[PDB]
Amino acid sequence: MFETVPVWRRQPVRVLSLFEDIKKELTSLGFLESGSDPGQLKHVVDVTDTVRKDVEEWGPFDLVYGATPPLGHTCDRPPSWYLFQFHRLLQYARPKPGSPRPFFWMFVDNLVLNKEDLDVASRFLEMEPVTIPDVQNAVRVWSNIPAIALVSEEELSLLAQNKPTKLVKNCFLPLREYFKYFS
Amino acid sequence: GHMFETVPVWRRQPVRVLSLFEDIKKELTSLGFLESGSDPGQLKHVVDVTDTVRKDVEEWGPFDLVYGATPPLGHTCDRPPSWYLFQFHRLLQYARPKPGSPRPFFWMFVDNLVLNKEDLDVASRFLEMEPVTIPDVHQNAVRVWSNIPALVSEEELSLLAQNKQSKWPTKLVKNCFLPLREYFKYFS
Amino acid sequence: MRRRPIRVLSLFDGIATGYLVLKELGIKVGKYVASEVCEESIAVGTVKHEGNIKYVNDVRNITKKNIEEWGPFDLVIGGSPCNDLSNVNPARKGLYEGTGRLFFEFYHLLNYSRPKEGDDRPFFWMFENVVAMKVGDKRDISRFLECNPVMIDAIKVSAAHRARYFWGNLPGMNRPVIASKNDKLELQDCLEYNRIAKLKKVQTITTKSNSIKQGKNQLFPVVMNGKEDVLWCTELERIFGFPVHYTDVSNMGRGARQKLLGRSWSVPVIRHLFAPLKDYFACE
Amino acid sequence: MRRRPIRVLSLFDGIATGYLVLKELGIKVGKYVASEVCEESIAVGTVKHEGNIKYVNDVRNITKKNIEEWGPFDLVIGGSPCNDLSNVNPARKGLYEGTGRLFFEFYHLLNYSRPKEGDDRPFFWMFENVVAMKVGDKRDISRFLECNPVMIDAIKVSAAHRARYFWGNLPGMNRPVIASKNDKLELQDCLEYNRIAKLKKVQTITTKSNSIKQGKNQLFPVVMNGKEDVLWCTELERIFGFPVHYTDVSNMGRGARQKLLGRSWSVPVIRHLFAPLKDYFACE
DNA sequence: GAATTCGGAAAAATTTTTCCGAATT
DNA sequence: GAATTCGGAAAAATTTTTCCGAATT
Ligand SMILES: Nc1ncnc2c1ncn2[C@@H]1O[C@H](CSCC[C@H](N)C(=O)O)[C@@H](O)[C@H]1O
Ligand SMILES: Nc1ncnc2c1ncn2[C@@H]1O[C@H](CSCC[C@H](N)C(=O)O)[C@@H](O)[C@H]1O
Repeated sequence: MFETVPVWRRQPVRVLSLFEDIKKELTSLGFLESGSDPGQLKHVVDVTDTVRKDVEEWGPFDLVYGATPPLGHTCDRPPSWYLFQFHRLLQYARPKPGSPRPFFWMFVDNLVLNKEDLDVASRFLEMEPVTIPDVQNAVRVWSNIPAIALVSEEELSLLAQNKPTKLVKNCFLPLREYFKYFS
Repeated sequence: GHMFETVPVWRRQPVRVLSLFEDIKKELTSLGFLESGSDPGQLKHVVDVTDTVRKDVEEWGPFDLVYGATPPLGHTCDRPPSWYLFQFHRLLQYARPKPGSPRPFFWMFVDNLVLNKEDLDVASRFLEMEPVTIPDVHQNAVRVWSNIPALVSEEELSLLAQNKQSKWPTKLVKNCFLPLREYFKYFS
Repeated sequence: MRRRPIRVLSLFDGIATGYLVLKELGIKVGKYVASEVCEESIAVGTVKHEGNIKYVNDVRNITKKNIEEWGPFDLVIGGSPCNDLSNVNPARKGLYEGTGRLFFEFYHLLNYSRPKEGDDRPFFWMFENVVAMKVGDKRDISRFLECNPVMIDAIKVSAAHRARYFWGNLPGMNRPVIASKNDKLELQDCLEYNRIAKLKKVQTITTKSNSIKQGKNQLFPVVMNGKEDVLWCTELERIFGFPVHYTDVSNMGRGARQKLLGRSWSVPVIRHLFAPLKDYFACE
Repeated sequence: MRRRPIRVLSLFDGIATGYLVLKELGIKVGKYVASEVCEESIAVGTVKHEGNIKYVNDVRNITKKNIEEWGPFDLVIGGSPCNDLSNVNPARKGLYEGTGRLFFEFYHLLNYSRPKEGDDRPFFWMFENVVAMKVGDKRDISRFLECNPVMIDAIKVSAAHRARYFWGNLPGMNRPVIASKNDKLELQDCLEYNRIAKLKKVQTITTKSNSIKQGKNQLFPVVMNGKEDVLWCTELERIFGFPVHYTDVSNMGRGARQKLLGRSWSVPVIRHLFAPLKDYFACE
């Protein structure tokens, strides 16, 4: 839990987003400002050769975001790869214990992870996921962002069988209590 | 099994023989080794040796010949065929003269085709020699182990054995016994 | 201040080589928590070490709270399963699937047990795996542990080939490997009485029986009483550098004992790597 | 006046218990000729005794000349196969057929090795067999060896029932069997670490694995970690009184080692029988 | 450039369990 | 009494071999 910041102290969030780019989705809610072409968002897609010194130089960061490739895109990478790699660089980006400041991370799955993959995710990201539906598509989200209903897995099971920024956006809005509100 | 010098005719004595399983009493007199006047007979015959101790053989007085034989082929045996072998060996060692007093002493064992071939090498291992196969020609045969200084292939006897199943032929045995004439008295 | 016993978290412990090597070096062991799943392996560590190892079962059920309560730890060691990474298996599933993905459990728990930045206390760790592995896998493991490995082949201190990679932060891991006086460096040194070694060094021993017969045409290593023979389990134990009969446990036969030994560490190699720790923890 | 090492002919030697008991008592063994046909038994005796045993293979090929050449002998021991004599086998072939008749080979060679009259030199012999045997067989064996046996049950000095007959001429064979200090008299004494014995004494151990499970309803003897279990081979070795790992030879597993041990002698019973020999031969 | 290797699914051996079984304590 | 035992032939399990196989050294 983080205390909330009075409105005059809030600052523009610095976000590192992996695999996906949420740049102009996150500006749509006012977290970034259009004009910073060297914006406060850093986008990388092939993390496999990135060192801690790389993340530290692009830092500091206040939000770290990663997501599985979209369900359908037949990936060139094992679905857990996006998890373990997200985990690796998130630990490079955390604030030091000596300087605690608001700092949040998000990971979202497109139903591209099977259930043994899911138990790894919830063990490494230290929490069960939240299942956010669309009524047909759905995503799973792990994050420490404080958030604001019921579905069983057989719908998703059969949906996944058969073969999405809308659902990921809303949860981004408790972050307004911490950073500047542009637009 | 030893080699012995022969005895001048005036020194020969009536043989004392121990005979097991089969009695050569009334056959061995036909060659003059025993006489019909003896109270002891100089032959001791016993047939169930299983409770015989050494001192029993020692008390039965000294022996010069020890004989044993398998029962006749046509005899449903109440004894394992090797039993007559091991038992004969057991009492023969009770009967041998001590190494301190070497005198002429002979032993004979003969088989009525009642021993099969694994029993046959037990016999020749224990009696320390291969047997001699003595045939009957107009069909019978016996094999003899003995230290007495006395051709058929085995499938002749093999097939002879198997039909015969359906008594003891002394005729074959007797003659082997002759040479002993050179060692003991020759009763008319 | 003063020397204290070493506290060890050991993941994928196998037949407790970590404990045996520390004990053989004379280091007081205060706590040795071992994560291990094979029941025959656990019997070996249990019986051969008189209940001093605290077993905790599947690595994937050790929690963040477990590390805190069971700790603190001074040494975190592990060698994960190489059956989905080695070149031997055509059905290898890589680093991210099957058992390959068990490495990240070590990466994960290493980070839980590492002291924080305010803590300058000594903390040592080592991770082992095979050389016969894809370059991308070797790269990614060095990405997560944040350092490059040493390659040590057991052939320098034992009678067998065994090239392994070792990542970690122990003192002097890059130093030269020199054999010791008691090292059985040739196969003849390992064999029982009245047996003849055909070769001086044997090919890498795996869990299968094919690794024992040598070369491209599968020749028997030993001659006894004129006839050819394979190796005995006491002889395998000596090649690896374990005490003889170390695996004479739990009614196991030839195949079970070879499986435990086939996947283990070379004791003399591990002794070389752990030896610099004598000067940081209590001795006997 | 002064003693020399003992010269031993041992027929049906098995795993060389005779030699081991002699070595354990401190008797110098000058010659130990062993007749034995099982390749794994020979491997045990070879290995565990560093080639001191002179093996000569099938008892039935030892000749009168062999006994003269290999001799003289001071001690002639044997325990012939009791698989065609024991009550366990309904297909038993008795004393005169099958393997029963191997007894007479011992009778035969005993008399070859016996000194002649005029030789007052010490000559000792012993023959062992089961009690579970027809009275006619027990009678005939005592007919050929010319003496009656003593019956010693291992349960007085070990954790197992084991009643056997011993014929022979050693000193004090009819004396009382009193247990020694080091005798493991209860099953718990034999077991490995972290194992619990349900009973104090186990039923006669045979070559089959059913003999390990106890009684009429076939109960497991041991509890480990809450679950029931059978005995381990080190534990069987201890019940018989062999050194642990005595049969950890030749890649043998559970079944093979139990067969060698199941048909062997109980070492403590044998030691008691041989112990009066210290005063006739050289010591260490 | 020919050899090497902390393995595995089938297949062929080998092995470890069911009933077996009775005379002797 | 009914409990015991230096086992074995079948039968059902576990087990140890044929080929397998390719990237890394
Ligand atoms: N999920 C898991 N949790 C804990 N151990 C596991 C595991 N999966 C496999 N293992 C164990 O990991 C070990 C890999 S082999 C490691 C052997 C060890 N280096 C030694 O010296 O013996 C095997 O023992 C295997 O049983
Ligand atoms: N013909 C023969 N010649 C020599 N030994 C034989 C044999 N037939 C069987 N044997 C052996 O006789 C032994 C009978 S069991 C004897 C066990 C031995 N007294 C011990 O302490 O271990 C078995 O080892 C068997 O292999």
